[PDB]
Amino acid sequence: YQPVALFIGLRYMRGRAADRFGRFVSWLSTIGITLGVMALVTVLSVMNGFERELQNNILGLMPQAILSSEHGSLNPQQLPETAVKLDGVNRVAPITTGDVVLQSARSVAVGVMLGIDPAQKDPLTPYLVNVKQTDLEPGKYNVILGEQLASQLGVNRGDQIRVMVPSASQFTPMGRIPSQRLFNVIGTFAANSEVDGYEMLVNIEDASRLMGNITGWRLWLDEPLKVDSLSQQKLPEGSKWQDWRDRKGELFQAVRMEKNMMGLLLSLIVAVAAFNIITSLGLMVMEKQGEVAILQTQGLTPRQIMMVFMVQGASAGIIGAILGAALGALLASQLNNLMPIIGVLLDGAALPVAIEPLQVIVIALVAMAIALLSTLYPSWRAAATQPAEALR
Amino acid sequence: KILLQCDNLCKRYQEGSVQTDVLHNVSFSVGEGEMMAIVGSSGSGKSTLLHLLGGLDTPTSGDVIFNGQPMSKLSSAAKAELRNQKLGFIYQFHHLLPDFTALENVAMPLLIGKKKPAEINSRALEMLKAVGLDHRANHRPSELSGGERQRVAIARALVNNPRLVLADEPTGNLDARNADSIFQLLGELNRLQGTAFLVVTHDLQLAKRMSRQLEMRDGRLTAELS
Amino acid sequence: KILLQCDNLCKRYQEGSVQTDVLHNVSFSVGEGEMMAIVGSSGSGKSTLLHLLGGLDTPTSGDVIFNGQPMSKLSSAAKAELRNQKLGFIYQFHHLLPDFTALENVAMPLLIGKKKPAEINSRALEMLKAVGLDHRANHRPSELSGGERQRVAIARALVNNPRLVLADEPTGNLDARNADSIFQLLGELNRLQGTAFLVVTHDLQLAKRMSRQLEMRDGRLTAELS
Amino acid sequence: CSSNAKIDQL
Amino acid sequence: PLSLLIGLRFSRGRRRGGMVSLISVISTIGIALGVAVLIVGLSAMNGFERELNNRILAVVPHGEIEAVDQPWTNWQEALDHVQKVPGIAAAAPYINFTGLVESGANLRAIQVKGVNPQQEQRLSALPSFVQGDAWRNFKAGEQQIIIGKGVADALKVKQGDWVSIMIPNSNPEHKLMQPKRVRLHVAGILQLSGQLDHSFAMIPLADAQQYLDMGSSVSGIALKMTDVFNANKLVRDAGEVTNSYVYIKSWIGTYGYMYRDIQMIRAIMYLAMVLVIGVACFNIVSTLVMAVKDKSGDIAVLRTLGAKDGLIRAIFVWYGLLAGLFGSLCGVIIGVVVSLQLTPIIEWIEKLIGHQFLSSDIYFIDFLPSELHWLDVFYVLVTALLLSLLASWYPARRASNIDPARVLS
Ligand SMILES: *C[C@@H](COC(=O)CCCCCCCCCCCCCCC)OC(=O)CCCCCCCCCCCCCCC
Ligand SMILES: *C(=O)CCCCCCCCCCCCCCC
Repeated sequence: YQPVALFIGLRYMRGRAADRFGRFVSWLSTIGITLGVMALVTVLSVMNGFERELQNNILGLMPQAILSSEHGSLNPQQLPETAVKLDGVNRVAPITTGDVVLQSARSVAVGVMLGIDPAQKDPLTPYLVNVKQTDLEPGKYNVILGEQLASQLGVNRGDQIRVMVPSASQFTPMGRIPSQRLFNVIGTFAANSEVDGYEMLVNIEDASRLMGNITGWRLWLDEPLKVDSLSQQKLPEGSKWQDWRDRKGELFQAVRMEKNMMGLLLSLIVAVAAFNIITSLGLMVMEKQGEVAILQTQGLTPRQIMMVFMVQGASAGIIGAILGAALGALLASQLNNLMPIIGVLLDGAALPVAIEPLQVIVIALVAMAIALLSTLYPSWRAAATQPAEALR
Repeated sequence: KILLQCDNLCKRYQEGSVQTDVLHNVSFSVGEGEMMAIVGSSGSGKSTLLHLLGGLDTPTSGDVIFNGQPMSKLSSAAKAELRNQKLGFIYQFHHLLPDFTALENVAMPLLIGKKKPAEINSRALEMLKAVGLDHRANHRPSELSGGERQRVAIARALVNNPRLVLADEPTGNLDARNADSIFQLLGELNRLQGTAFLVVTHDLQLAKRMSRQLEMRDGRLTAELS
Repeated sequence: KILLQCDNLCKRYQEGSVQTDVLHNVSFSVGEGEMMAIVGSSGSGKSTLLHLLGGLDTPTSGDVIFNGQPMSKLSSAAKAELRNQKLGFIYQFHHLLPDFTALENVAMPLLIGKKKPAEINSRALEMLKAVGLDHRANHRPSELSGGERQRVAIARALVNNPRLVLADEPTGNLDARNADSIFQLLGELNRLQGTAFLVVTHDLQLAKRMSRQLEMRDGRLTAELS
Repeated sequence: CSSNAKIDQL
Repeated sequence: PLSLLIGLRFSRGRRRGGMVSLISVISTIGIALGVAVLIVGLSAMNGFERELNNRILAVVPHGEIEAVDQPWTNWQEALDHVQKVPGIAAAAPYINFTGLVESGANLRAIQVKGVNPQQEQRLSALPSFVQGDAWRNFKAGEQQIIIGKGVADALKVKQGDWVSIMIPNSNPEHKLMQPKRVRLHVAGILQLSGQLDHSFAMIPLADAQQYLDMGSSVSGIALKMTDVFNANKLVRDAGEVTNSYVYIKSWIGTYGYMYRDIQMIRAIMYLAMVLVIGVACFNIVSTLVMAVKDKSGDIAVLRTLGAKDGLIRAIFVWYGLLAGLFGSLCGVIIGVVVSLQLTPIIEWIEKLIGHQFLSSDIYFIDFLPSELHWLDVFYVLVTALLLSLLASWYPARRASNIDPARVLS
């Protein structure tokens, strides 16, 4: 007894043979959708956990985005810190960058240079080994090499190098003489990442590249994985936008493609569960033809008997997707909380997880949408046929 | 005036990739309150005739006018609403829903009409006690015997004041002990509110209590030939 | 001695959440070769009595002993083996499988018994030609007429030397032209190998050829009252 | 792929 | 000689109704989809493993031995000692350079090495990956250099082009005297799988000897073994016939992660597709329950003719196993057809998308391989058949519980 005559005519049809096995068959589609969603959520959460660690060890230790000038360097007077109010930015600091080439007494190497102000903080500050950040003073030409960069260069504290800038070489008319200086190291920094082989920190004031201006402003990002969306906003005039998609442009594009491939592979469970609903409803339509005819005779329009079977699939899909999302948000969190009940892998790395609230909702909504879409044909076939001319 | 008017009903059917003529020139008229009966063989097209009068099919060669309105210029929603308001169906296959209780099964026509919520708790069991089955209102068709739940199906159609009631072998499974018991109240409904009902069977022994005899052979009902 | 012995057979049935008494004090005995007939109304429990003798139910208030062995201390496999070995069933609903041919439909009792592979190709068509239907052995029940495939169902039970043959309206669909044709060989089987068969109908006109009359009314078969 | 351990052997 | 348990229950699958043909199509498509993708995934993983041994394992030294900050003086004696090791197939001397390329207003991080051309073809397959007609022109004192495809693409240079590269000044006194540049003409280029192309270059050993102003001295010994998976141990005892200690290094620490990321993908895909097939098995459960409650009259007929409980219990098992087997075979055919033509299918898809995945910048290769093995197809067919049998078991047991007398027999 419900005000909506459509729902009361189907609620009693969701389980009529009370038995230890008969009731189980009616919940097969819900179980399948729940499994497909709980498997789609956990694996993609684990991939998001890998992606977060990769971003926090590469993008979080390198300049995510820089605002420069199209005519080479950018004068801070013409564009101070007050003139930058771009969206998604939480910190702006002057910096100079360049792909410089090393020159030691034993070998040579390459690497990007980060000329920063010693007064301000840097993301690489905590990963310093017996080095004071204030030692980077202008004129002294001090430099801090990477842990994996100095190890292969055979350079310890108190040595000298001949850092050269080929990109910003002073193209004199008498051929080509590259700009170079003599930097003295003061120690190494160990960040336990991949940036310890091509990154070195120097003072912001350096004429080794060009000109007392800077190349640009390094700006931080709260979500550095959506630069392609922030790269089209209204920038200040006479300025250019650069990001990490020039150096790490294929590594993080690989992770998104791998996540899309894994999600497409795992979506086959939901796709098959959708076919299970089609089968379970086509079986119910052909078995309840007399009931459909009697409802049609009693005054139920075909558009109502269509929704009678539409809800039979919609309610199963919704209750499967919600349960699958709830179980996937719990299995990933408790993957190794009490015990590593995974069939413990031979990695010993404390497998990370990262549950994205928006992704879980998107997955649960796509599951409901496909469950509702798969119901159209079985519901339409239950109303397209003649009510009385077919059976009675 | 008259309540129903069907004339020149040439209903065809698909038998062998050709539209075989199963009904032709059906010109029977139905009055208000007066009871008629149609007798025919199981296969002469008598069962298919009832479906056309209820607006469940299309004769594609004729027209049926109910209460001064034909079924041609109406949609599906209008036909279903007319069926729920001024119609009623009784079948011989024991057409009930084996999911609902006896009380809920007969309240479905009232539920579709969206009546008062307490009205279905006052009129349904009234019909059940009129037929004498209110004691088993909270039961299941899988529990009732063959001849027990048939009266529930008989009383299901007689809830929302049916002006015209179609019947197709109402006494097909239940014995003759209650055959008169299910007919006395049906006859009393004619003198109580003035309702009309027609019954289609194949036997002439139970047609004695009817006020008319319009037996049909192959879509033709003319005289008392047998 | 005797072949079958059932006494104090009180069979109940579920009608209205209570075990209604549908059979009580059934003390009929069946001999070897002698032919009997049970006549009763369609609804008095005569059709349900047939399943109890075949071990398909449980009377829960009595015992039936067949060939000196009751069915109480037997499992389902033993009862199925007894049904396939010393029993035989004939119904009126024309219970056949519409997937097999006429030749393979009657070989099912021999196929379950795991006889010789060439034995089912020598005894089945022998029965078909005894009844006179071997020309339509390689056919389908969907093609044969209503009265044609009925004899196939009659001969299906008479393959594995049935000692006792149950029947339930063998002549229900076919006309009287073949009614004597299907009875002459059944009577001859009593003289060829000495088999016994009981038939349950509702008419006394076809019981003339039977050697006994044990008509029953509401589980009681005492005298010739009618 | 996107699974890096960075374990070196001396 | 068909058994009665299966009998002609295939003919029992020839039923008629309303929209039942579409139900059968969905049933044979949903369980075939989870097999045709698993087969091609396992074939693609087998192709990846096959290409790993032909494009990475055959061009990378399995072990390398080098002492601590000391030019070798007894390197020949060490080579003689390491030549006779139970598990080492071949060994060859080499020098590690770290000089850089600066020509054409661009910078490249390259690792130059010096190997003997007469000995470089006895422990690696790098000679077989040279894009030129031949590398036999490698001699001492002719200023010959060969670089990978990535460096050549970055410099836009061809064969015979003269390039000046940076060379460290090996001064016995640790100072910063001058940068050194030596002009060398390209004697050809080589294209690898697509990862080491832009980070590999090699020169003749004798030329590198003259570039370092060094006599009969080399810095490292590279070794090729037979069993590649024991490289973490075969280099431990190989470095024992040396001084107190030199170094130990193998390919496991730098290329062993690729193998761990191949079995992991296989295990993930197998577990993700067992779920697909099992969910597709519910499609068999529903359509077999419907057949059980639609063929209830025939069950009672068989029980009246004397069929035992086991026969009725096993009829529907083979009834469901046939619907499962047809879908499995249809999936196997599709998975074999797609797997045998995977490389053109991926190439045609990438030309439709415009941008191509599996890039040759950071990955292992630039294409999608596919090697079909006739043992994973059997393993997935058996899994599908077992899941179908498990699905069509409980409904079969329920079918044997039908009372033959409750329904009018
Ligand atoms: C380098 C790898 C990384 O892949 C990963 O994402 C690593 C994932 C590790 C996950 C550990 C999860 C532990 C918890 C599991 C819980 C399971 C619960 C199950 C329910 C109880 O790269 C890859 O793996 C890439 C792999 C690509 C594999 C193949 C994808 C094929 C897609 C085919 C789509 C065909 C579409 C055809 C349409 C017609
Ligand atoms: C990770 O550290 C390196 C992984 C290198 C191989 C990456 C392969 C990505 C694509 C895998 C596709 C598998 C299915 C192929 C058939 C669809």
